[PDB]
Amino acid sequence: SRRWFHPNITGVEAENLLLTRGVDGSFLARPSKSNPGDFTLSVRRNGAVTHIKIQNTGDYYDLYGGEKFATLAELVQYYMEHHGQLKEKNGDVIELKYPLNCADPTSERWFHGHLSGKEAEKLLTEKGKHGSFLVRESQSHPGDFVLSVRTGDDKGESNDGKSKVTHVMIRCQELKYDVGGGERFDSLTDLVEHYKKNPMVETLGTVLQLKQPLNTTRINAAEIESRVRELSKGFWEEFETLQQQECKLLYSRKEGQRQENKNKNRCKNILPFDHTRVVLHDPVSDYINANIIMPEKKSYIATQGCLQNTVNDFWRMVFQENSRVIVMTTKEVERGKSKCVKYWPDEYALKEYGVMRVRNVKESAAHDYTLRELKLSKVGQGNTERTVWQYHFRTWPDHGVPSDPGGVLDFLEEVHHKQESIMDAGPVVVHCSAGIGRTGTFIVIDILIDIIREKGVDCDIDVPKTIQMVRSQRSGMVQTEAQYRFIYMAVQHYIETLQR
Repeated sequence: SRRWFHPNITGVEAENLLLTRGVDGSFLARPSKSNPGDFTLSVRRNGAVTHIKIQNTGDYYDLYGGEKFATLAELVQYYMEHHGQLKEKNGDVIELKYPLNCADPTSERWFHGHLSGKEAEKLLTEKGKHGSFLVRESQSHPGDFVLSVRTGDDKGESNDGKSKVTHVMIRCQELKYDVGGGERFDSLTDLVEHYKKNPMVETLGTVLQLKQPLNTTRINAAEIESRVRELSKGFWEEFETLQQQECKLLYSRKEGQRQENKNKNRCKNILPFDHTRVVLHDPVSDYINANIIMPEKKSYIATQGCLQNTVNDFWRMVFQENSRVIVMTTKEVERGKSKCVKYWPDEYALKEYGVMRVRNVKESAAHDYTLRELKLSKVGQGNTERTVWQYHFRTWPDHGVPSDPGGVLDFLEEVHHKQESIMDAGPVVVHCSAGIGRTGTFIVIDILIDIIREKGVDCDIDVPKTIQMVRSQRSGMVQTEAQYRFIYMAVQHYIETLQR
């Protein structure tokens, strides 16, 4: 699970490892230095290394000469199972067999690295709990490492002597880590994994249990600008630490995989988790590529740009979920490729989509978006009428993110108040194209900002933790580091607008 990702590796280091440590079928994946936000899948095949291009323009991972995916870990899972499916130009089959593991601990949640022994014991005392651990570089003995563990009863600033922090020295020696005796490990990860399964036990009996890492991403909203500064030396280790937790998220997507449903997916392999998918109720198909997103009151439906065949389903869902606000974050066409089919009538025009009937009551033009007031009803029963407000965001660039977050903010702000003005309104429908990159970007910003707007500029927000929570509910939510950074930029910008 993700040991096959090497984050700080050159194309030439890539081939060396594959030729010197590898064998045919061995492979690794790595981030492109030439086209940032793009990646590369390297497979030792026939004594040689072939490299395979993967692009992410912020919507999905496009495997060059393959299919589109939501995450690298879904990508890899797919081809170590649907075999013979990965082929080069000329038909030959590319075999993904042996993950070539990376030994870089930097991306581990529990690895800090350069950190003082005193600054660490503060973190553990202050924010730590029983079984809270961390691994840092040794100042004392350079090149070696130190593992620190809190063990006790309660958490926080305690004086009852019921808790304590214990420090174990980890020696790097001939390129293998050990804790002074016993087995020598190939990586930091392997040592830590070992001692989580098999805790170290102090002579006098204390069990050095490795329960959770120490959170270092949660921050007080008020100080966001200082952390923005810290990370712009940070932002990269932070994004990548988050990216490695995507392997815990390989939940099932069987409904999406059914034959009857394959043409209801924009991208055949980008599918809604079974356990959070939207299930259509009232001889009828129950499938739509849409997930409920719940912060963890207000909730979201993260979905895709409609297809010609799924327009009627979109409206069934909207009616079923009592959604009264839709957020569209894509043009119908971008870069000449179609992104969403027009699921709404022209201004003043009444349309039927299956049993669902929709009137475009009024449009409204604004700098950054178009607002459409739609009246949805069910055919037959003239009492099912409800107003659905469609916020169409016009000004998101074809490539990358907006250079300034103000449009997005003024948009979500207005969306927020529409929702709030309607009692019992259902989840807020959000969609782009594949409904994962832009859609997740928007939803996450809206969540973080709903927290601030409530609790105030004096509260705790944790961006990576929040993004992780959202990804556990729909694959790949928030696609790029560009998008990540933008989320920071936009929350910051939202504080500085509040305190002014």
